[PDB]
Amino acid sequence: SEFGITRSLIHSFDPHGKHYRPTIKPTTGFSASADAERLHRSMKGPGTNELAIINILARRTNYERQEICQSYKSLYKQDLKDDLKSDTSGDFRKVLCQLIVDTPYMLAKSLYYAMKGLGTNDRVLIEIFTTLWNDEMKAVADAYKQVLKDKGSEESERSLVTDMKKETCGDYEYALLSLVQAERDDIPILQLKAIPDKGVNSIINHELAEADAKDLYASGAGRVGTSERRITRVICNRTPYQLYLTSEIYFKMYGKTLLEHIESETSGDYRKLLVAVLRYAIDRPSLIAEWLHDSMAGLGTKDYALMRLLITRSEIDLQDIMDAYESIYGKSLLNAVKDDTSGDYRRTLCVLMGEIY
Amino acid sequence: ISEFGITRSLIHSFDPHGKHYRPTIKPTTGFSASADAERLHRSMKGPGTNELAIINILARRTNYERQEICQSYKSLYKQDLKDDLKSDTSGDFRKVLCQLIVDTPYMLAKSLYYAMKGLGTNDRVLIEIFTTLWNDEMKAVADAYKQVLKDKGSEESERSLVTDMKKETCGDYEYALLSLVQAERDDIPILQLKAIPDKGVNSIINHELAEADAKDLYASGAGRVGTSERRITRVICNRTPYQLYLTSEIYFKMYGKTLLEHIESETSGDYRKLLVAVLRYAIDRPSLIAEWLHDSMAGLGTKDYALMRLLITRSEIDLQDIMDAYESIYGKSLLNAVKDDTSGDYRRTLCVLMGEIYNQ
Repeated sequence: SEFGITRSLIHSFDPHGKHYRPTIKPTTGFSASADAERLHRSMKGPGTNELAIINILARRTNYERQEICQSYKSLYKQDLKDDLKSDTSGDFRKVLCQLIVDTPYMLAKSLYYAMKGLGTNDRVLIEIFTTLWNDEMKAVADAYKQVLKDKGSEESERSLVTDMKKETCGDYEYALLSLVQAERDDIPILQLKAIPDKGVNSIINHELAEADAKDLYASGAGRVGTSERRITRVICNRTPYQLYLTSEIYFKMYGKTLLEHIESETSGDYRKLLVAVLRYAIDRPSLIAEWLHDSMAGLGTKDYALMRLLITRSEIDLQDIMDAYESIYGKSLLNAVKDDTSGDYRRTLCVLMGEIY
Repeated sequence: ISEFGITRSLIHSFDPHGKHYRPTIKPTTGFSASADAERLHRSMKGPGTNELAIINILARRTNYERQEICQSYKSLYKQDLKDDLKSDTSGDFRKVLCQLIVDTPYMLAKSLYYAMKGLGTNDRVLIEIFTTLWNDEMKAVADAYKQVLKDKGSEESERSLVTDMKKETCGDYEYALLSLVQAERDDIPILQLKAIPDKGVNSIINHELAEADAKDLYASGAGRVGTSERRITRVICNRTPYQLYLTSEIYFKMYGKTLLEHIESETSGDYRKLLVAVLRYAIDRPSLIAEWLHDSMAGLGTKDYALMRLLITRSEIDLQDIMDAYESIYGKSLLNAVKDDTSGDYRRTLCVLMGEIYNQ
């Protein structure tokens, strides 16, 4: 994998140092080989044993999935991704392809489709960029060049940045480019590992949050819109832990929540990006619950958001998101999904959420 | 008087089938600019502003009449109606009053200015406004914009509406947006428009053009990766509402998929929303604006100008038809939704625009 054994630990903890809860965790006694073989068995003769496939690929991490792919290749000298692609069809084949691909490639490909169609699917850009930290973003960028090649791009130096709108297009586009640069505030692995011990004071900074609050507060108004970067410089660079602190300080000081301030001072996609990044730090389960809810518009595989989100969030925080969703909507996420989808595609999603078949 | 002239352009005036759209505000055949001026003037004298009197005039006149009233009041009292209303009212009431006594094109230009001058871009507002302007209106707004820039400081005798917009290289949405602001959409001469109830919409559309357009529209899908696809933009943004409707019908008979569906599956982002807005402005307008009004009611008051902008503007064009659609769609009158989302003399002003007059 290009993402290592796990997504960045930066994503693993709520504002308070509490482990988010995934629906998928590395599999005790995992054997790529065992799984490769079992998958091989599940594709045979007329038809296919779909549930067998699901109960493996939808119960492993991206890293384990890639190990399986590598084991499969080694063994059968065949290609897992293809073997699946030939014996499945429709929506089920679609979700399987999103599953057997390395995460950064699966995201890079979505970014590719969001930009290369008619009109720019910014919702997807915002959705995906919000969820990547520096190293992941870099892996996604590299995956992107590989996607262009896989599409037969004859261009030597086409790139993610190359395909994106120019910073001069506006505040939103500049912020997007800022994030792609992949130079947000980072936390050493040591510190992150220790969050569930020392808590979070070690990785935040009051003098900083307080100063940033002052900057955030003084950013806005008209007459001067010449490169107003302060809001971007803070929201799009501070760690989720630091942003939370800034958020707390800002409300104590000013009497309006930092979120309300953003919603009031910015517009269009720029606002949507800022709101996404901030809520991903201070209000994530709800943010992604809402995203999931919006993704369910009876489109099936016509829109990828639903499966992209379930697949990715399954190994980070999908369970907390499931809980948020029910609180917000009165219906379990599991049921919303059962209602909006069908077939083996549906079964895959339910298993990703922890359902058993 | 008004850079829009006595009315909004007649090109907005008929539905796809040739029937007149129904406004909540029509030119008053007994209209006396001076008489209204006098009445407004009385309303303000003394420390007891009669809000109902003010609202029941200004919110019951077209933009042309309101401007006629401004002028008459100016010559009559050496005083500026706008100023006198501002100094005699406050809060949300003053806000809505200011949107109202300003010439439509200036009012739209100010909102465009704010949609761009701030942090990020209020594209929703650009789509909403540009969608609703035909060529001459657009040019009047462009002019008024230059006048907003002077009013707001700029000493740049050459900065304009297009200067402030995003460049066409920023993407399909931006390019399409710019094409509307180009103000080179197909025209229909007034005389032929006025004749529609006589001659029918058939006299004003082109079956052969629609077929050819329908084919170009369908082609925009194969080899979706080559050069910048502009054909959808050209057709959707330029055809008159009447031609687009015909194009929509013909497109469906040929391919068994609505033109809307086609657009919705082939395009994304603000580009889709702009195209969808423009198409629906032609073929599904009452519903389209009823939804716009619905989405504009989020309890923001005079912090979001969309609700009052839409009401003010649609009032003299097709607001009644939009009201019917609104209740069909949402199961509740637009009147009652508006009353629930607003209050004060502002609420009252909005209600009067839709026709609900309360006398004293």
